[PDB]
Formats: sequence, structure tokens, C-alpha cells
Amino acid sequence: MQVWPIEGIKKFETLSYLPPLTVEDLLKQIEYLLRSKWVPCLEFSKVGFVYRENHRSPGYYDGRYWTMWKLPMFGCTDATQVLKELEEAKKAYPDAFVRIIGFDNVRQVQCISFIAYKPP
Amino acid sequence: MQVWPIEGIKKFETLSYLPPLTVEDLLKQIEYLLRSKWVPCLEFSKVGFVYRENHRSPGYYDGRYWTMWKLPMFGCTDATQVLKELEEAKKAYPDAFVRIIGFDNVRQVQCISFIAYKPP
Amino acid sequence: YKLTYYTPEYETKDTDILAAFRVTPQPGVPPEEAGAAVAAESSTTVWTDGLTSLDRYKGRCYHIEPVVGEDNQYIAYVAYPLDLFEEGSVTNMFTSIVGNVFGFKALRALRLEDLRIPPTYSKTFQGPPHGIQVERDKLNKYGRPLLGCTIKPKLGLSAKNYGRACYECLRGGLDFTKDDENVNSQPFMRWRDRFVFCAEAIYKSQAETGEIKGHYLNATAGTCEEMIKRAVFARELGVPIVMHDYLTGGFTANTSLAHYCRDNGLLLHIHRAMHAVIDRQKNHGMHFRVLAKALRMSGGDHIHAGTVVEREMTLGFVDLLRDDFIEKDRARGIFFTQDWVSMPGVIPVASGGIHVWHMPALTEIFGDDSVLQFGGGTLGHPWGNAPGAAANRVALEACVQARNEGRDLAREGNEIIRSACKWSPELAAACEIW
Amino acid sequence: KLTYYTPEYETKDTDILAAFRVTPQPGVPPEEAGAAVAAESSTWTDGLTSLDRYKGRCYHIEPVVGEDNQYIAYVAYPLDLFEEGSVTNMFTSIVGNVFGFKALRALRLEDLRIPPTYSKTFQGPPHGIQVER
Amino acid sequence: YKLTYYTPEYETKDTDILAAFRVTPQPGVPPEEAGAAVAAESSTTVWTDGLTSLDRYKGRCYHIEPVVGEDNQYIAYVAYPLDLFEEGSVTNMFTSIVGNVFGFKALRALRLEDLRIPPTYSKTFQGPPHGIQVERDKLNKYGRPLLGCTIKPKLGLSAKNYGRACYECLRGGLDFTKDDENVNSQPFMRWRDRFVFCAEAIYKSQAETGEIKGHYLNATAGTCEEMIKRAVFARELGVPIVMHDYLTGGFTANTSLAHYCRDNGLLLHIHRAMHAVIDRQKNHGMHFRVLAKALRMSGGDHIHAGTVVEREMTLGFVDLLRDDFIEKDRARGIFFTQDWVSMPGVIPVASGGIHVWHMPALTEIFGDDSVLQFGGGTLGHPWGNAPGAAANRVALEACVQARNEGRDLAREGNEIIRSACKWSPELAAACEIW
Ligand SMILES: NC(=O)C1=CN([C@@H]2O[C@H](COP(=O)(O)OP(=O)(O)OC[C@H]3O[C@@H](n4cnc5c(N)ncnc54)[C@H](OP(=O)(O)O)[C@@H]3O)[C@@H](O)[C@H]2O)C=CC1
Ligand SMILES: NC(=O)C1=CN([C@@H]2O[C@H](COP(=O)(O)OP(=O)(O)OC[C@H]3O[C@@H](n4cnc5c(N)ncnc54)[C@H](OP(=O)(O)O)[C@@H]3O)[C@@H](O)[C@H]2O)C=CC1
Ligand SMILES: [Mg+2]
Ligand SMILES: [Mg+2]
Repeated sequence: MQVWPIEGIKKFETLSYLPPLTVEDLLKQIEYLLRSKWVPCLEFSKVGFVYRENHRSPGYYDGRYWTMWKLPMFGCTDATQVLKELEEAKKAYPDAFVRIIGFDNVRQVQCISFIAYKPP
Repeated sequence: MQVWPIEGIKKFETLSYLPPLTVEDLLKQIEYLLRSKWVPCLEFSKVGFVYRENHRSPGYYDGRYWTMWKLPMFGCTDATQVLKELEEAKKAYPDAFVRIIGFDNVRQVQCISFIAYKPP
Repeated sequence: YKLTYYTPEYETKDTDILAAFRVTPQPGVPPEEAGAAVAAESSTTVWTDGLTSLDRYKGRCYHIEPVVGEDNQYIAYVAYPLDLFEEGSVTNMFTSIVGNVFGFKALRALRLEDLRIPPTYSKTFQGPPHGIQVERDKLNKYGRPLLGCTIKPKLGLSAKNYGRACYECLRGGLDFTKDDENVNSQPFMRWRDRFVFCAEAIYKSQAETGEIKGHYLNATAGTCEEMIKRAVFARELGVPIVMHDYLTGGFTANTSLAHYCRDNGLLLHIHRAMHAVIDRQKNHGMHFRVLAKALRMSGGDHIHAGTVVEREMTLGFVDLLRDDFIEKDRARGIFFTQDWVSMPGVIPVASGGIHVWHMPALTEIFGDDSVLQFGGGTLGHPWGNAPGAAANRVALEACVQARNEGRDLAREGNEIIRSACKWSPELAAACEIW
Repeated sequence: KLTYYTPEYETKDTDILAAFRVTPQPGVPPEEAGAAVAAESSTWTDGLTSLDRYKGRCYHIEPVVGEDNQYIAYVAYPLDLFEEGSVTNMFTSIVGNVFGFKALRALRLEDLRIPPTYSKTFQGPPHGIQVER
Repeated sequence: YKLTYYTPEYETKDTDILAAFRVTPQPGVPPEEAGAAVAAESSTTVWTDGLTSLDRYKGRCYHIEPVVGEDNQYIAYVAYPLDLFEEGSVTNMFTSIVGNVFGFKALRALRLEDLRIPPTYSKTFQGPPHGIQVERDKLNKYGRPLLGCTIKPKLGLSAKNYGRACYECLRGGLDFTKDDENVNSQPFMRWRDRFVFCAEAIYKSQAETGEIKGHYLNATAGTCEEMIKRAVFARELGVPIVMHDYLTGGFTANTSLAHYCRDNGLLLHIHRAMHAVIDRQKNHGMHFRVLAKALRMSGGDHIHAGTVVEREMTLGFVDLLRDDFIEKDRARGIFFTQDWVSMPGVIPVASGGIHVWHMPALTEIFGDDSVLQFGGGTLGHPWGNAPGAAANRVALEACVQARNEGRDLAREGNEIIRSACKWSPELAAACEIW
């Protein structure tokens, strides 16, 4: 019988319970977005989790928004292009978490979000 | 005349005002639970005291719940079995507090809680 | 008269509320007569009739056809004028359409299968306090079905022991934990005490994992004053979601709660207790899809939709609950093209004997916009609630990853799960017991 | 049957009793159907309480005269399961889930024995026959 | 008539409220006559009697027997129909049963010894705002009696100096400190000021020790508006417990306070000031057990139960206050089998000249579900309040540990305490003065 850890395994929603993704697995998820006609975008933060500082009313949380890395990659057809931006972000902010999100102009909304990099 | 300490003697409710229990004294308390037909269970935490972060309304406190070590030891008849789990917990989490609690299916409730280990 | 109420050449108006009834006439009652009766008895000689125009207030059967269901059974389509209904009142809609006709002697049995809610009527309802999109944004969750677990045992646990189970389940990977439908306020556990301990559990698990957590706190009560009193304290605690059993509590009360949740930013989880009393039998009652459309109108963010382990019928009302425009498809129980004119959708909740091995199918059938509610599926894990929740969260994400890569969940389901067992001891242990 | 079929259980003056007309699916014995009705309409964490204290129980089963495969199952629910003054909770607790059980082809609640201990928690009619007159 | 009201063959109904009266008839009054009078005078010729059925509203003496108490004394059992009582009103119960009969000329003296509260009546009362179990869970305290100290001197201290004493006592190991029953709001110390400083003390001691602390803030007032105003501010301060003198304040007011505490999560400590005016004499009045059952019904989480240094009588009403089912046992003052049908129990509070040496006996007699309230027992410690509290906390835990190991507290009490003095200088110093 194993006891589920209480520290060191903080999460980042969808896919964060799987082992660290390889470059190939990461590419596949990006391609999923592209094939689905969704727009990929990178976000980064030095704080990786939600908290409540300014309010505690229903539905209000701080730490949900992260910072946008450049802009949504509209018209992207090459998943490796996203990887390139991911690498640049990691170089500019090695001590920051970086996640990949996706937008749909059809559903007019954010519909994707998965961690892509975590600092040492 | 001696002045009661203001630091270093934080408490953990029942039995925490007695000197550190020996393995023998600890076994006796466990046996008490078993003879009383109560189910022993271990809980651990890196934070050992109550606090108020999310609310300050009457009866609300944070830090009351700790984390369950595995599951309640139903059908336990050998107190040393509890000691074994206590030792495993200490090995896996030496920097964590570990307390032994007991449940009664009759009173349908938690009725026991005493510290069993404190980190250095 | 058959042709006062049976009007086979009538063209439905874009403002009419349409109904599809499965009618079983008594022996000796012609289908045209049965249809006319259904329309007449669910709508409109006395001198007062001369002080108005009864024709503008009568319901009318514009079509009837023998159904493939069984013995002397037919589907009768009835059209009701917009003016018969009180704006924003599901209660009045039900009263007007199913309040009297089911007891008519000339009918051996009757079941309401569907309703075409025109935009002119639906626009008079607030609808879901938030809806699928808002909820995902509020909780910051995307790309996968949500996960939850109902606390067990149902009754008998102290409020604190109840919260303990909540915390362990949530910290393991589940997004929500939940009060059983029967859990309101009782001698063994008063509601306020439960709200206090579940709040501690919600926040402890959230701080530990870094992910937003919630627990559907049941506000269902004996009176509207009590129901609101519970919602108000949840509001004070700042938790994200509450719960209501809309059928046992009722539509008048549910609508009030939905309004409170909208005014206070609370998500509303809806349990469908007692639905089987009404929607089980094919020959008499009201099909769940009608009860589902009614809930979307009255207001709810989540609604229980049953299990997947008939499929087409379930998928049918799932679309009716989530989509903006659903095309007529009788093969899936959709008797009318339904346009919701942007009313938010409701997240369907799948629960009932589901475990890790069902993850591929569930993800496949429902897609991301759903809540997979477990019971023993998580609480029955050999290592406890936290490991059980982890096993379910891992199993789900493994399915999502595989689906996203283009794999076939319906055919590769077992392999996907078996493969995930390799790096997840928790999942492996779960796959050994189930 | 089960933990749920107790044909010699003596109902308590505080129990809420239910009389269900049950139509079992082919191959489902009346005893099992009755126990199921009681189990499905009531009940590692179970070790923190007493399941017997909160279980609904079928204490009597009988066939329906003149009916094919139809029985009346009597079930007793402990007083503690119900919220005082709430008809909503009484309906939720007794008929909220059991009517969809696959082992049953059909199910109808025929009557309910409302114990004085529970009814005294309800205001009841605002006035009643005598006051109205 | 003796046999209109004296019905020795009457079988009590499960819905009747039964009463056991200790009756002392005047010389020349037969016991049957006295019993009939007690029943008749505490219940039901005018023509209006013919507009109803007096038989269904009369109380009746179904049994009378000479008692072993003293000179011409008897225990008369009276049965009252359920319909005579207003639901949820202890006030009406008292009015109906003891409102008039005690002044009857044919009776030299009368004392109400017990009452059988049927489930049909008790279920109409909220009862304790929380009860034993909930309180333990809320405060996270298990396995031992709770400890408290009443601040002294009673009156004369400034609000701040009062809070200072609170903090020192609490930081030493006590779970609670408390306002004397006489401390409400006076020239030397207004209530709001006391609440402010005691709140600072509660939180300072809690942060220092890491254990949940409380102070019974007395809300007893001249009016219900003032009483609630005090409860409301305690609620604002977020403290865990308030206090009320239910007998001097009254049942109508106590019930309202109990409801407020339930609606706001506040524990309610109940002091029994003035009880001796009513329950001291064996020949006339009302025994405390009746006042105790009344409090459990009206509402309270703690209730003073006296000291242990007659024992059997105390243990008797202690069970009546904490247990769910208490079997008839006249040897312990229990004249009727009492079933509370899950109404929460009340924690009994022992206070009055108790010190460290009494810990073994107190723990032995009351068990874990009690509050041991000291006075000089802690405030009289040679080193001050903190050391005094520590001595009492150590003494108590030493007793608990020994009891848990199977030792006999009643026989090994002194050795257990003496042994603990070896490692606790604070306890040693306390054992030298007392
Ligand atoms: N350890 C053990 O002894 C075992 C325990 N169990 C397991 O325990 C778990 C219990 O949780 P689970 O079943 O998932 O969910 P729940 O018991 O929480 O039920 C959730 C929903 O399932 C439906 N439901 C369940 N029972 C019935 C019934 N009697 N009739 C009609 N509908 C029913 C209802 O759906 P709706 O509201 O939509 O009508 C209900 O709302 C499962 O995993 C089950 O396999 C079973 C075997 C072994
Ligand atoms: N330093 C000194 O000068 C000394 C001081 N004292 C000590 O000071 C302490 C005072 O606190 P303590 O007595 O514990 O409690 P309190 O004085 O706080 O009294 C608590 C309860 O004791 C009961 N009580 C006390 N006095 C009486 C009385 N006159 N008549 C009836 N009942 C009474 C009441 O019980 P209820 O409400 O149940 O009726 C009262 O509620 C003790 O330890 C005492 O021994 C005494 C000797 C020496
Ligand atoms: Mg349920
Ligand atoms: Mg006093």
C-alpha cells in the first residue's frame, strides 16, 4: 500500500498527472490543436498555482491568469514552430513555469491548457 | 517559582502534556484502543497546529485535518502492527508530525487522537 | 370535435411550443380522435367562450402516426400557442402541458417524449447560472472531462469524518466531491456543520495540489427559506459550488436557487432524484429529455445524465443539454429541431458503477464537456481515497492523451489503460480489483 | 436476500414504512427483489459507523392476488434518515433512486406509514377542515 | 372524583408525557385522593365542557405508592396527553405541568422528580446547538475531559485585566476560561469591552499553544434584544463559544439563543444559576434532573452538573444529559426510561472546590465527556495562572494515561498523581498547597 505524496507533486490541470512528456509526445499534443483548427499560445509564470489574496467570494481566485508569451500563433501549421517558442521562453525564463494553451474562434473560447515546462 | 515557557512547547491535545512516551507506554495506549474495539489510524502533517486562513467564523479553523497514513487498521488485534506503520511513516516523512487516532463504528465517530512522533 | 382539435394541415408557428406525445388509445378509440383529445384535454361549452376567440388558445394535434413502439401506439404532435405560458415559469409550462391530460379515460397510457421550446419562450428564462464555458473559465479547467466522487456511506458519518473523506478524495486528483442526494440536514449530521468541515477540506486539498477544488454542498431543503439559508452560508464560505435535487425540491424552488447562484457566482450541481418514478416506462410518464430541457431552462450548471455502462438516447439529450442548435433526430429521441439562441449549456454528469476500465468508453462517448462521477470506483481503491482519486485522474488523462494523438478509444481502450498501469502503481492496483 | 431482507423484523413506532408494488425481472426471486428495493432505497468508510443503523430493510414480502409476477414489499426506514419538516427529503430518500434499478421491471410506491414522531415536525394544513368551517 | 383522575389500571401511551411527583398529602388526605388531585389540578363544572371531550385532555394518576423518603410521602405517576403541549416550547411544558398544582391546599408539599419526554414531543425541539460529538470535532479534542477555569475575582476587575487572566490560564493548558454567572455588563466592566479583550486573549493563547481555545462569553441580559446583540458581536469576533444562565434568563430567551447559536455555529455553555432555589429540598420543588432534561430540549452544549466532592443521583442525570437511551433506574433518580431518538447530548460541567488531587475521582466518575471547571484550583497556584493550568492539564492527562492502561483510578488515584509530580514541577507545587 502506497501513500499519495503531500508535497512536491503540485499540479497544472490536464496532463499533469502523466509522467513528464517527451518532445515527441509534446509535439503530438500540439498537432492535436493544429488539426482541430485551434490557435496555440504559450503562457508563463514564476508562481505556478492558484491562490486567494484579493477576494474569497464564490468563483474568485488569483493565480488563474499567467503571462502571455508573445501572441497566439494564428495560422500555425507546423507544430515544431510552437516547440521553438517554448525553447525561447525556457531560455529567457528558466525559473518559470510554461504552459501551452489553445483558443477556438468557433467556440470563441479557451479550450486547452497543459504544462510544457517546469523549472529545476 | 517557575515561568511557563512561551515557545518550544506547542501542543497536540491529549497526552501532549506528558513527557515523550516510550515504546512500551505507546503500545499500552494502542492496546487501549484495540481492547475498546476502536479502529486505530495514523495521520501525519508537516504543519502541526491549527490556524485560520480561509475563514474566521465561529467553529471554523484550518489545520484540524491532517493527512491519513494509508487506511484505518480494521480488524487489528496486534498493537505492534500499529508501531510498524508508525515506523514506516517516520522513515517516509521524518520531518513530519505523526499522530495516532481511533474510530468507533458504534459511536460512529473519531474518539481518539494523540501525538506519536515529532521531527527533530 | 376531431377537427376542431385535429388539424393535420396546420403549419406550426415559430412561436408555438410543440409537444410529441407517445399515445396508447383505449380499444375503440381512433388515432385521430386520440390525438384530438390529447390536444383538447391539455388546452381548451359555456357562454363565456363567446367573450373571446377560443381558436387562438386551443392546442392542436397537427400530426399523428402509428408508432413502432408497440401495440396500438402512436406519436401525436401537438402545438400550443405562446400566450398560454407564463414567461420564465417551467412550473406553468408543465402545468399547462402535462397537468391534466394523462388521466383521460380514452387513453390507456400517455408519455411526453419531447418539447420544442421556441426562442420567444426560452428567452424569458435566465437558464444556467453560468454554463459550461463560464465554469471551465472560473475553475481554470480545460481539455478533459471533470472528475468527482460521491461520499460514502450515504448517511451515518459525522460531519467531520465526512469532510475527511472529501479532503482525501480531492487531494488525490478529483475536481469535486459530493453530498449524496439524501444528505440535506439530519440528526447524525446537521448541514451547517457539514458545510464548515467540507469547506476546510476543499481549501486544504486546493492548497496542497494547487488546483481549484469544490464539493457540491446540498442545499435541498423542506422550505425555500431553508434552501436559501444554506446557499447564503456557502456564499459566506466562498466555495465555488452548491447542489439541488430539482425534482424533489421542485421547479419553483429550483428557479429561485438558480437566480441566487447567478447573483452570487455559485455553480449549481443538479441531481435528478426521483426521475425514474416518471421517466422509466416507455408507455407512460415523461422521458428524461423533457426533464432535462426543463432543468436547462429553470437553471443548472451540472445535471446527472445517467451511465453508459440506450446509448443513442443518452447522446440525444446530452446534445439537447449542451449544444446551441440540435437538429431533429428521432433515432436519438430528438423529435424537434431545438434552437437555444445562446442560452448556456449544462454539463452532463455520468455516474453509476463506473471504474477505471470504463474511462476510455466514457471519455469517448461524452467527450470533454462532462463530469465523470464515481462512487466505489474511487472509494473502493485498496489504498484509500487519495490513491483511488489518483488512479481515476491518471486513467482519465491517459485516455485524453491517447485520444488527442488520434488513437481509437473504443478499440484501444484496454491497451491504453494497461499501458498507463506501467508508470502508475495506483492505477495498477485499481485495475487488479476491477 | 441479504442484510436487507429481514422477514421477522419488528417495525419501530418511529420507523417510516413503505409498501412497494414490485415487478421483478425474469429470474429475480421475490425475496431478492424485496431486499433490493430496501437496499437501493437506503444504503472502507463504512467502518466509521453502523450500516445496520441506517439501512432500509424489507421485513415482509407478499404476492399480489390476481397479478402475474407482482408483489408487495414492505420496507422500514429508520427515523434518523429524514430531515424534519421536509417532504422533499422524504421523497428523495425513499423514491429518489430505486425506481431505476435494472433488477426490477416496474415499481410503484403504494403507501407510506408516517410515524407521529416524524409528522409532528411538520406544520401541516394552514388551517384544516374544522378551522375552515 | 378520585376515579375520574385516579386511574390505576391506565396504560400509558407512547405519546404521553409522564411525570413522577413526590407528594406529601395534608393530614386526612388519602394517597389515592392526593394523586387524583395532583393530576386534576395540573390539567383539567361548566356547560362548555359539553362542547368537547374532557377525557382526552385530562391528566391522570395511574399509580401512587408510599415512598421511603419520609413521613407520609408518596411518588405519584401522572400521564399527560400529547395535545396539551405546544411543540418546541419548554415554557409551555413547565406551565402545563408545574404551573398550578404546587399551591394546592390538600398538599403539604410537592416536588417534581422526573418527566418522560416522548419522541413525538422531543422531536419538536432543536435541542443542543451542536452537542458532544460535534463539539469534539469542531475543537479537535478527543480522549479526555475538557478543562476550564472561571475568572476571579468575580466582579471588580477591568475588562483588560480580566482578559489578561484569560490568556494566562488558557496558555497554560486549559481549553476554556469563563465569565462568572454574575458577569453580564456592569459599571466596572461593560460587556463589549470584555468581549474585545477576551477575544485577544483567546487568540493569543491559541497561537502560542497551537490548540483551539475558547472563553464562555456571557450573553445573559435584561432583554432578548441585548442578549442577541452580545451573541452577534461574539459571532463577528469569530470566537467558538458563548454562555447563558438559562434559569435566570428564562426558557423563552434560552431557546431563542440556542437557535441563534445553531444558525451561527456557536457553542453554548449553560450555567444553572438559581437552581438551588428550586432543587435543593427533597420535599418541595423540582429535582435538577427535570431542569437538566429541560435544558437539553431548549438547547445547550454544556451544562453545569455540580461537584463529586449524592453520587448515584448525579450519575443518573448525567446519563439523561449525554445518552440516547437511559433505562429506568430509581436508585439513580431515573423514574422513567428515556429515549432521546438521536437528539445530541450535552456535556456536563463539574465545578466547585476541585483541585489536582480530585482529578482521579472526577475522571473516574464522569469519564471523558465532561468539562472539569476549576476556580482557585487553578487561580490559586503559587506560581500563577499559567503554571496552575499546566498543573491541572498534567494531572488530568496522567489520570487518562493510567486509566487507558487499565489502572484503577479509584484505588491508585493518589499514586498516579504523586508519580506525575516527579516530572512536573508545576503539579508538584500544586500538590503541596492542596
Ligand atoms: N466493495 C464492494 O462491496 C463493492 C461496491 N460496489 C461498487 O461501489 C460503487 C458505488 O458507486 P456507484 O454505483 O458508482 O454510484 P452511486 O451509488 O453514487 O450512484 C450514482 C447513481 O447511480 C444510479 N444508481 C445506482 N444504484 C441504482 C439503483 N439501485 N437503481 C437505479 N439507479 C441506480 C443513480 O443514477 P440516476 O440518479 O442517474 O438515476 C445514482 O444517482 C461502484 O463502483 C460499485 O461497482 C459494488 C460491488 C462491490
Ligand atoms: N486561597 C484561599 O483563600 C482559598 C480559596 N478557596 C478555593 O478557591 C476555589 C474557588 O473555586 P471553586 O469553589 O472551585 O468554584 P466557583 O467558586 O467558581 O464555584 C463554581 C460552582 O461551585 C458551586 N458553589 C460554590 N460555592 C457555593 C456555595 N456557597 N453554595 C452552593 N454551591 C456553591 C456552584 O455550583 P452550582 O452552580 O452547580 O450550584 C458554583 O457554580 C476552590 O479551589 C476553593 O477550594 C478556598 C479555600 C482557600
Ligand atoms: Mg447519490
Ligand atoms: Mg460562578
